Amino acid sequence: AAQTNAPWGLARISSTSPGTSTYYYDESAGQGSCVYVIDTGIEASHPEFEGRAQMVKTYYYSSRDGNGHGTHCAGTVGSRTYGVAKKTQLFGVKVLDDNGSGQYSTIIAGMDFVASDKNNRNCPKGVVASLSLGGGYSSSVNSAAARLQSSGVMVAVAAGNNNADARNYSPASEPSVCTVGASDRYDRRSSFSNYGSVLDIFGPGTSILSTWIGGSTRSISGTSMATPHVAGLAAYLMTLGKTTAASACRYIADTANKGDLSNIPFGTVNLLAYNNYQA
Repeated sequence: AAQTNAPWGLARISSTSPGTSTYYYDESAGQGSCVYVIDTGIEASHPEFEGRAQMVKTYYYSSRDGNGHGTHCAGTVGSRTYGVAKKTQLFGVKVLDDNGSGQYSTIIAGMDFVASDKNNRNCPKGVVASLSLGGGYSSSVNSAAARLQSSGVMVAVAAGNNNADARNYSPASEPSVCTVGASDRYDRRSSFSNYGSVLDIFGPGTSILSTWIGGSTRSISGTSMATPHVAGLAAYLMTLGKTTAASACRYIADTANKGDLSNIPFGTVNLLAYNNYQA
């Protein structure tokens, strides 16, 4: 398939070069795979989701995304126009309130919920998790990301929007999950994007156009906008049968666009997420 006039982030994961605006992908599009979005919630009634999105857990008075952050990220994973895996199943886990904040224990409880709830869902192509959140370092927020990875779910986490080493931030500093940086349309590291030897891949994170609450759309920047690119890509890659949850982050970094990004600090990986699709 080929989506014309797609967002630049989608075309860039199907392009060996920047400056294009066409997204190419196998027509499978993550049919049979599942991606949990552990954020502020997903507006499941958005027409862009085509009834493929639904809220499975909340830790507050409502599972409604009164923020819009989780709705944007879910639209980048698998919506029809702004999504990578346009046929996946989207599950919402609201661990952050409508201000985008939440207690570490609420986040830890959400990661444990996904490692069990995947046995309540039908995902014959595997389970993906996108954690577009983060705070300071915590060995207990790290160990729970590793538990979610060990259960059988690919865990993709934002590197952080601090312009620093992601070693002082969780769960970005967990070595078994997949730490994702951000880039812009000119193949440069986002001025806010974190770096370090813990990063495993870079995704489109600057000026990302996706769904928004109220049935609307908007463009926002952040490493939390490049994680759903990799989370959706893996669901796409697992549906084709190229890789598994445990080896997705190693496969994505093996088929990536090597050495194309500028302003990558020394010792940080220069790899851009690439779907390797040949039409």
